[PDB]
Amino acid sequence: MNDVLTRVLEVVKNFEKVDASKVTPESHFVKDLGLNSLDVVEVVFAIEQEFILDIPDHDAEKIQSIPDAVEYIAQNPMAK
Repeated sequence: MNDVLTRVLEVVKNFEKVDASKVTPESHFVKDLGLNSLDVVEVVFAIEQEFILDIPDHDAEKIQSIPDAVEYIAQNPMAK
């Protein structure tokens, strides 16, 4: 599902989280340069808006990798 990566990726990239040019397939989030806590919550509220599913709670906390994040959610709407 490109729709998720397009808006989701652009959202964080333009949200002041990190340049997509620096984001790698194995690039780590907070660890490799994740987004602020309060920034992650707001963002989660964004994707959730166009994802028909919340990503907060331990669910969003158990996420450290950038790809693994959009991966689970991407499959959520792509085929729950």
